[PDB]
This record gives sequence, C-alpha cells and structure tokens, in this order.
Amino acid sequence: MIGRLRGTLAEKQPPHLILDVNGVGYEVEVPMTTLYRLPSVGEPVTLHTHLVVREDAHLLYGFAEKRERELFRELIRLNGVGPKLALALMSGLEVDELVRCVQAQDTSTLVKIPGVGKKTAERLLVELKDRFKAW
Amino acid sequence: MIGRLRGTLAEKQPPHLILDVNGVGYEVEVPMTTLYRLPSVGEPVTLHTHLVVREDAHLLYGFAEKRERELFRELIRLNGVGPKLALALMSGLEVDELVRCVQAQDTSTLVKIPGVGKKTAERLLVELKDRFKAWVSSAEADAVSALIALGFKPQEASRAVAAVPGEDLSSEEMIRQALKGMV
Amino acid sequence: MIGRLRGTLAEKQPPHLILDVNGVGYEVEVPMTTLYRLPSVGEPVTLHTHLVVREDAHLLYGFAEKRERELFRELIRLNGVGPKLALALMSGLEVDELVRCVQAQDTSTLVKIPGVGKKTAERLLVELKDRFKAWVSSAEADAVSALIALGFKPQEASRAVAAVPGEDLSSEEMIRQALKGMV
Amino acid sequence: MIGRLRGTLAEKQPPHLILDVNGVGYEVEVPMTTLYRLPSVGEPVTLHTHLVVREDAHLLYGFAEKRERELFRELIRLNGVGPKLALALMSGLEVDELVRCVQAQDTSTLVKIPGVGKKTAERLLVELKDRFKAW
Amino acid sequence: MIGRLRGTLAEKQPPHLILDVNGVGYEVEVPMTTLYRLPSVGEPVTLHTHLVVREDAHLLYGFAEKRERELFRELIRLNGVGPKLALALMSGLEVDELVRCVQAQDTSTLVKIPGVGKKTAERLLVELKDRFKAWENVSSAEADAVSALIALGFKPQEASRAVAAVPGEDLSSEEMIRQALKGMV
Amino acid sequence: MIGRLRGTLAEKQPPHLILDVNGVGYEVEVPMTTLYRLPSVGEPVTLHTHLVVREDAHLLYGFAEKRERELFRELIRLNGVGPKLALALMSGLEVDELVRCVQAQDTSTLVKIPGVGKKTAERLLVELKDRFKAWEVSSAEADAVSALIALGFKPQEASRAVAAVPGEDLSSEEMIRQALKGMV
Amino acid sequence: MIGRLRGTLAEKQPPHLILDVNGVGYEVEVPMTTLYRLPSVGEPVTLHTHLVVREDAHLLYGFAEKRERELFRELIRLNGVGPKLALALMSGLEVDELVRCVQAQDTSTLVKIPGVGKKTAERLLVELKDRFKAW
Amino acid sequence: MIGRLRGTLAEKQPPHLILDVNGVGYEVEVPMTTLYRLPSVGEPVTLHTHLVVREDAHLLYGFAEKRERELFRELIRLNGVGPKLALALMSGLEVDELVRCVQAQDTSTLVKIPGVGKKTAERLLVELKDRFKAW
DNA sequence: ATATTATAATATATAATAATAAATATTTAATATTATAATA
DNA sequence: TATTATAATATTAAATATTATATTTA
DNA sequence: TAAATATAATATTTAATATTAATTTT
Repeated sequence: MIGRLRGTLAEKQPPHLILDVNGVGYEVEVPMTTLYRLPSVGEPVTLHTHLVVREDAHLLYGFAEKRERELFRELIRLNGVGPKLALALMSGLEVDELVRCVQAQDTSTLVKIPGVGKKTAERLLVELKDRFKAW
Repeated sequence: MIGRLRGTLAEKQPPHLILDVNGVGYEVEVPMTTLYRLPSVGEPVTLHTHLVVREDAHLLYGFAEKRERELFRELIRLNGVGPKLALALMSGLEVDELVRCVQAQDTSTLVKIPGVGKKTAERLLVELKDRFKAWVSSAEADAVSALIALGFKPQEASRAVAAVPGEDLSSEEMIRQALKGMV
Repeated sequence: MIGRLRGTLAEKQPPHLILDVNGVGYEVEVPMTTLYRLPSVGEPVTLHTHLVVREDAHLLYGFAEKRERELFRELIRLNGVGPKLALALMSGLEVDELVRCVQAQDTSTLVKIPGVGKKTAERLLVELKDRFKAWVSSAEADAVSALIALGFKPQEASRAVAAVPGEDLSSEEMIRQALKGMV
Repeated sequence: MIGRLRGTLAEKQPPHLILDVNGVGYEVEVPMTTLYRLPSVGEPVTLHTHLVVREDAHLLYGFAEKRERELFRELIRLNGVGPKLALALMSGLEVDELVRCVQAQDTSTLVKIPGVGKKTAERLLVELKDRFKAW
Repeated sequence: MIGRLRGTLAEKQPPHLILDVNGVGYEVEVPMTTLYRLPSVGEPVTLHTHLVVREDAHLLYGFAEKRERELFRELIRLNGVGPKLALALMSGLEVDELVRCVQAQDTSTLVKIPGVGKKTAERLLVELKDRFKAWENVSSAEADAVSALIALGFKPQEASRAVAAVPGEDLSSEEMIRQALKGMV
Repeated sequence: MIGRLRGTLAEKQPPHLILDVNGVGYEVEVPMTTLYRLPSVGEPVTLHTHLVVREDAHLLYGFAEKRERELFRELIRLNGVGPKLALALMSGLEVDELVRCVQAQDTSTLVKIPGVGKKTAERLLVELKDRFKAWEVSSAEADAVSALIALGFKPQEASRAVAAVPGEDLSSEEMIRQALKGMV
Repeated sequence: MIGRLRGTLAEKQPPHLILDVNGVGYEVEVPMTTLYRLPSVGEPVTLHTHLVVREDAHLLYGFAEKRERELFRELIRLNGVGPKLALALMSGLEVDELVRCVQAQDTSTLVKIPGVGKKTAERLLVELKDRFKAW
Repeated sequence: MIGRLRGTLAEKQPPHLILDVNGVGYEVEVPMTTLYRLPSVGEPVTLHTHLVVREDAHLLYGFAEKRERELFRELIRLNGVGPKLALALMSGLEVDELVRCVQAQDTSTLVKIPGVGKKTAERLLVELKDRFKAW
C-alpha cells in the first residue's frame, strides 16, 4: 500500500531498520545490498517500499529502486516462493546478473546463492525465462 | 478509513501512482480518464479516495471526484463486479454518460469497452437501474413557505428559489424569479 | 491501534465526515448529536475515534467525548449488537438518560429509537445491568384528544399542541394559542 | 509495521495511552514499569512499540526500550504465551531480572506473579532457556 | 457426496424427512412438490438427495428425478440463489412451468410464489437466459424520439432497440419515428 | 444431515456411546437422563441424533425422542449457549420441567444444575420466553357487540365503544352500561 | 478417510458416476479411460476412491486401480495444478506412456492432450522429474 | 465420527489399510504395533478408530485397543503434537512403557525414537507430568 | 293508508402506496487454454 | 500457409516456522 | 566425530468471560 517512503534512519539493526517519518518510525526490512547503499543513522533517505499482508502480521520491505520492488512483487507472486527466499535471492547477487542468468538458464550461479537448492533454482529459471519477456 | 487525500505527486507510472503525503508515498491507481487530469511530477493534488480490503491485500483507489468514489463503491457492492471491471468501465466512458446509459439500459455503448462481455453488461444494467437519485435566509424561508402553500414541494421549491436570484434580495422579485421556471 | 485524530474538517456529509488530519482525510461516521456539536467545515477539532476492523473492511466511529467511545466499545463487545444499532441508539438520544434507564430498567424509552425492537432493548437491559458496576402533562394529551375528537388531523393537531405547550398555563389557553398556527 | 513512535502524550489512563503524533493519536498499551518510566502529559516521548495484527482488531504495545519489545515479540511467538500474560510478566519483573530467573531456574518469582500458574512458569523456563543463549 | 439412497421413509415431518437406509436415518429436506408424490412412512422411496457443505452445518436435499436435481444444482450455482429460494421455487411450480415461463419472459408467474419478489424474478430470467435453457430439462432527433416515447407510455427498452434496429440518418425526425412505430408492430 | 440411527450398542461409557451400525460404531455422546433409560451393551437402542459441525471436530449427540433433539437444536442456536451446557441442562431437568420453568420464569429450580449462574438463568429465560410460546375479542365483548347492534349501533361503532374503556371483572349487562356511561 | 468402494452400478451419466453401495449412492468423477473399463449398469464393481476436500464441497474420484490413484494424489499435491487438469491428463493417456514421457522429458505429447498448453507440460516434467519410481 | 470400526481387511499396504465394511473400504492408517496384531487380508478385524477432521482432509486412525486411542487423543491434544508425532510415539513404544517412563521422567527412551529430538521429548514429559493421577 | 318506486344521496370492496421485521447468503483475482476474427 | 490481439471459459487458489536428521566434508 | 545445508516432514489458533472451589474475615 506504500510504494515509497522518504524518511530518516532512526535505528540500524540489520537486516531491519526504523525510518522515523514525522515521529512515526516503522520497521523497515532491507537486503544487505541496500544496506551497502544505506547511509548512516539519522540520514534522511527515500526507500521504495512494498507491503506483504497475511492474517497475523504485516511487514515493510523497502528498496532503493522501483525495479527492485517490482521484481520482488513478481517473485512473491509465484506459488512456491516466500519472502525470505527472494530476500536471499537479491542478497546473494545483483539484479541484472539474475536477469542474465535466467536468460542464459544458469542454474549453477543461482545455486551458489545461500539457501537455494538446485530444485528451487531451476524452478526460478523456468518460471522467469518468459516472464521478463525482454521487458 | 480513507476518504480523501490532499498530497503531492511523486512519480507517474500509469496506471499506478505514488502520492507522497508528508514523507510517505501512497500506492494508488487512477483511471486513464484521470490520467487526462493528473498534474506533473512534484505538483500537489487533491484526490477523493476509498480503500478496498481483501483477504491478503489492501488496495487504494483515488478519484478526482467524490461522486466518482461513490459510484465506484456501489459498483463494488455488486456481486459480480470487481475493481478491474469498474476501472475498465470508467476508462471506457465517463460518469454521467454512464448514468444516462444506465437509465437507457443499453448494451451497445458498453460492449465496446474492451474485455467486457454482453452478459456482464445486461446483468450490471439490470442490477444498477435507477433506484438512487438522479444526478436559510428570511427571503429563502419565506419563498419556501409560500411555494409550500402554493403546492410546490419544499425540495422542489428550494432548488428553484436558491438558484437564479442572489443573496438577500427582495422577497417579491426573488419569488417571481423562482416561479419563472417551467417544465 | 487508533484512538484520537486532530485535523481539519475537510468535508462533512451526514452521517459521515472528512477530517483532513495532516494531509490525509478520513471518512468517519459520527452520530446525529455529534454532528450537531461539530463545528463548520474547515474548523479544526479533536475526535475520540474508535478502531473498527472487519476481515474485508475497516471503519472509524469518532466522538467528542471519551466515555461515548468506551460505551460504544462495550456495546460492540456484545455479540448481538452491530455498529448500526449502537450508532442509531446514540444518535437518537443522549448517554446520561441511557445509563439512568439502565439503572431504572426502562424499555419504552429505548424502543422509540428507530430500528429498536422490544427484544433488542430488553436484551440491552439484560446485559447492561451486569455490565455497569460503578460508572408534557395530562392536559398535553387532553388537548390532543379534544382536537382529535373535534375533527383535527391527529399529527398536525399534536404539532400545534407541542409547538406552544401549556406547561405553565391552562389547557384551554394553550389550545387557544395552538390554533394560532394553522389560523 | 511500527517499531518506534515519537509523539506527545495526550492522556494517561492505565493501561491505555494515546500519543498525538502530528494530530494522530494512537491508542497503545504499555507495562506499569513503562508507566512509571513515563514523563508527564503533553511532552513528546519516544517509544519502541509493536503492532499485533489479526482479523478483528489491531493493538499497539509500547516499550521505553527496544529490548523490551524484542523480548515481547519472542514471547508472543510462543504458542502458550499471550500479550496479556506477557505484559503481566514484564509488569511484575524486570527484563534482566527475568533473564536471571530463567538462567537460575527461579520458578517461584514467576509463580508469585498474579494469574500465573506454576505450569506456565516452568514452560517459560524451558522454552526461554534454549530460546536465548544469554543474549 | 450423496446422490441416491435406496432406503425407506423412516419419518415424514414437513418439510423435513428421515430416510432409513440399513438403519441409518438422515435429516433430508425436500420441496412440497416432492411431498405430494412421497409414499407412506417406512416405504422404500426414490429420492435423489443433495449435500451442501458449510463450515457450520450440512443438510440433505432430495429430488424425485434427475431433471430437478440438475435444475437445483445449477440454480444454487448462481451467485444470488440460496437453498430455500430454489426449494420454494420447486414447491410452487414444476420444472416445465418455469422453463416455459422463462422462455416466455413473464415475471408474473414467478412472483406469486411466496418469498419471490420482482428482483429475484428478473435475476432468474436474465441469469437463466444467459445460456442455460435452450434444451428442455444518440443524436438530438433520436433523443427527442426516445423522450417522446417515454412520455407516451414506452418503457425505455422498447424505445431503445427500436431506435437501434432502424436508426435515422441526416433526415428529419417525423419519418423515422413513423417507420419505427411501424417497425415495432 | 442425520436424524436417527438403528444400530447396536457396542459399548457404553460415561458420557458417550458406541453404536455399531453394520460394523461401524459411532462416537455418540448422550446426557445422563438418556443414559439411565438405555439398555445393556449389545441392545438395539432408539437414538434420534444431531451432528454438531465445527471446522476441527464434529459432535454426534443423540436422543431417545425427536423433541429432545429439536429443543437441543433450539438451545444451540442461542447466542452464548454451547452444546454441553445444554447437555447439563437436560441432564438436570426434563422437557416439561424446563418448559414450565421458562413459562413461570423460574430460576431457583435450574440454578442447582452445575455451570448455571444468575446470568445463565437470565440468558436462558430471555431467549426461551419468546422463542417458543405454546409447547406440545371476548365472549362478553361479543355479546355486548351483538346487543349494541340490536340496539341500533353499527358494528364498527359498537366495537369502538366497547374498546373505548377496558371493562374488567364485570358482567355483560353492566359493562355495556359503564361503557355507554363512559364517554358521555 | 476413504480408500476403496465396492457396490453396484446405479446409473451411467458421464463424466459423473453414481455407485449404489448398501443402497447408498456416491457421486464420483471418473476418467474416460476408466469409462471404457466400466461394466453395465447394475453390475457390482469395485472402485478405488479418493476424496478431495474444499471449504464448500467435496468430490470423490472412483478409480479402477491403485497406481493411477497414487499418481493422482502426487499430481494434485502440486499447488500449480488442480484435479481437473489431472482429469484431462488421465483421460489423455494411461500410466506407462506418461511415465516414459516424463522420463523422456517431452512437452509435445502433453500438448495434444486437451486443456493443456506447453508451460504446464514442463510444469509436469519439472515437478515429476524426481518423485516416483519406474514401477 | 466413528468410535469403533469392524470390517474385513480389503488390502494391506504400509502404513495404511483398507477395511471393506460391507462394501465401503476406508483409508485407515494404524501404527506398526497394531500391524503386528493385524491379521491377513480378508479377515473381520475390529478397530477403535477416531477421525481427525481438517479444513482440507479427514484422516482415520484405527486402534485395536480403546486405551491406545485415548492416549492418541491425549497426545494430539498437546499444542505442538499432531497425528504423525503421536503415530511415531505409538509405533516406537508401548503405552505402559510410556506411562512408566513418564512416572520415571525418562528422556533417553523417548529421544531414541526416530524423528524425535530432545525438544519433543522434554515437551511430552513435562506437559504430560500433570496428568495420569487417575489411571 | 300502503306500498312503491323514480329519482336524490351514500360507505366501502377493491385498486393503490409505505414502513418493517423475520429470514437469509454470505469470493472473486489471476491465469492458462482455446477459439476466433483479422491479418503478411 | 502461419501469426497475433481479443474474448469467453474454466480452473485454481493461499500458507510458512521449526526441528530431525540424511550425506558430506572436513 | 561435529556440524552445514538443504530436504523433507510436520506442524500450526486466540481473547475473553462465566463458574466454581478453596481461602479469608466477622
């Protein structure tokens, strides 16, 4: 429901964050890559966020780009993909490397991402070969 | 919950819009008709809004007009209408023209909307037929009472009374101007 | 989650309102008495809002006083009470006579509120007597009966009687001044 | 959702609280220890709070320190622990006192907490002992 | 789960039933039209029951023959139709009556059944004519014309498809409205 | 969905039953009053049953009569009443006793049943007072109406005159006189 | 809850089917290949039945044999496909040619089976690569 | 709700069974200890079964004895134990052995069951300590 | 001197409209798949 | 002779956290 | 032998309140 959050970094406990937006500081979960692009505590910064809603909890997943949010949306739109799974996916390696791997059907490089088996990697390959459709 | 937003536009990726209201952006979509009324990037805009709560998602819908929100809400209250259908309908045609076509109950002007079946058209027209309504000063109250005594309904009298003459006019001339109308 | 809002009244259509609280407007449904004590559109006000959540919808119901909000809370806490019933009963009447009639075990006072059956009010008595631990004249009806038997229509005769009642004067004189109205 | 909240105190009716953050007053519950750690009414105060999400309601649980909220979340993650029970626990006892009671197998200190059976106390013992390895 | 029960009518209490099969009785509710042909208590009957699964209860809905069984399941398949609605429809009148009325499109036969109002009647008409019942089981002149027809007793649909069938193009109102009046005959 | 079983009592134990129907024995719980009326293990018994359908677990609850099962369905349709609460209820009191206590608005007879407090009595009375009324405009006024019709009054005017005043505990001849003296 | 059924054929109304067992008839869904294997109406025939349960109704599936029933169970255990695409698949082909086809990893033979395109064909291939034995 | 089941064994397939009770053969799974007491195929065998009702499934678990079914009910009543953990407990060891070791507060005899760790053993013993004062 | 009946009012059975309360029914969103009309 | 946007239909649906414990690789 | 890592298996409600038994004081 929130696609962008221009706030100030209140707390830094990776991989979670607090963005105190006008006194309101939400829990903000970011990947380790965004943690490298993250500035220090107290620095105002805009994160491009996504919502996950289930029956017992809501979480915020803020990103440095639109395309990161959209790709995370389409991976969680898959049936057998959880949030932490895709979190490990973009934490392991970069987005365009993932696009090149799935366009080249590189299951091996996706296997070296931690938490990912061969089966899950080839699932990702086959369900993402045509979904990108070269943009 | 959400009834209206008065915030600043952040980015435009149609149909998905982001509205940064005091530091936080709001995921809202607008119809392509409303795309013909959006301001530029960075300009403030006031959008009449209403949320939709799903089992696994919350969806925010914001329009330029409150009446558009009400018609959207009544479309959603229908048993066979989803948000995608209502957005397709209003992206095809505007609000009061659709209202008059509902008065017409004609399927030809609504079939042309892409992705819409004829069966959907007649069921929505039949279950949307007109059950809704069609879309004081001393002189004002004196005119209202005078036309009540003359037989005119108070709501019927008031709209003829308050429309044409100005504020705090002479009672005789403003009653004259109120009764100037004919049907 | 939410208890209070302090914004500006952007729009007020009954029985709801739009309170633009820091750029964000909320559709909040408030009772008739609250609407009577609300200020005009555009005046800031602080409201005792109660969080309402359904699996597929969410609402707010705000109040000018907190005790209204907690009493609404224990009314909704009953399984047999929906939000519309509570809103109707508090819109129709004030809360002090409500708690006194709970202490007095009065039903017909509650029944005259629209949408209230005898069983509904009598149940409200049944659970409220355990929920709460600490926390016109004869001549008025005689004039109405005399006018009805004389030939006057029953509701306009009562309108004339109640327009200027004989609270401090005799029945014949209040009939005399009640016949002033229709001339 | 919410991890931190910085706003002004409008009313203090225990255990309920409202915090007017830029006109928005959020109803929130804190333990009595936090209540005595509260300043007066009308001052801006920052809390480390948490939302509980479920099908019928949403309630906030504020804490003056983040570790209290973290231990709250860890307790509520258990099946037999509820928010009312947990808030009673941290109202009765200090967080570090609770940690030492867990490490020392001090059952009676949880027993003397009202509404707490000895069974539930030894549950708290046995799951917390292997849940946290002394921070 | 249940389609048929080669068993005996253990009890007969309207509108419910108990149908004993090998000592096992079932709470079965059938329409009154079925109740006319149902034999005595204890007699082995022919009745095609239907199960409806809820999170809170289950009930069995018997039918004499396949045609009203299929009719019932398809009616319940509608978004607005509940069980007691179709039960009242079958109690009031028969399958042939309702299909021959729907293909005739008269709401008057539908609405005399208790619990059946107008809106339910056009729902049945429209959502059955929506492909189930083939088998047995503008310009200023045209707007002026439509307004004149509304003022002269015409309901808007017959004023609409008459305009649609014979539209008028770049000529005066009086003649295409005249041939439309000949057209609707 | 199920109304009655003809089976064989494969095993009895408080407070459930096993009814071996064609080799299939169902877990059926019954109240103690029914349990007293049951014959020994292996005897065919007449139980009119109702299934409680919940998402995680069902409950088969049978009764020796249709009336007991019907009243249990009425009690379970109530707002705050669960099944085993009502099972304790008809374990304590019978159908005639409960019906008469409701019609007499009795509480003391039924509070001896365990689990029943004052609010239990309140809710049961408030529901059962109007859910059922009969459990398995006057002759003097009509005579007055006929007499006034014979006297020349219209039937509508005679009805209005006899309904104008609420004559009570008075004979037919004198009630006409007091009604006729009433308005005048 | 139910594994097999043994009763007399009440009627034949494909693709539905009613088996009158102890006077009690069950609605079952049957493959076309099994429709070629059914005897006349009124013949006592054994059907190995499996039940699917959803929130508002249920469907049985009377089968003439085991290994078809367990392959039905293994297929419907997949989240991407439901029972009725399985019905189309089993009406298309029997067990052994499907086993060799998935072992040969061919989508083309699955394409000709009605109601099936290409992507779901490699869904079947990928998911059933390493589930079962050759029998 | 079948409290006792008495039919003829239609077929045997571990760990399940099919008991053709006058034409209907239920999918019933019983522990291995009962399988030692199970006669051959076609014999009238009496089981004290209990149905487990789920939102998407129903499972029958037969028992040659009433008390083992009662212990199964006690085990599944525990907050973390479902049908299959109790199945492992019933298959691994005998009921009187369980009650003696619970009176002995043993753990090693529980952990040695496959699929059982220290956590589940200490759980079952400590949430089962309170019971069995009646016998 | 009794009726009678040729003109004069009359009162309500039968059309209609307006709350109202018991009784229900309670899911669409996304996506393959297959026709299908139109097309280099 | 393929080829592609559009539409009607017909399915399918939505879990994920936590342990127990295989090979495996030191 | 000690974990690592998938891998698979297995499992998955809550508040909220009304009754009742033991205790406590008078």
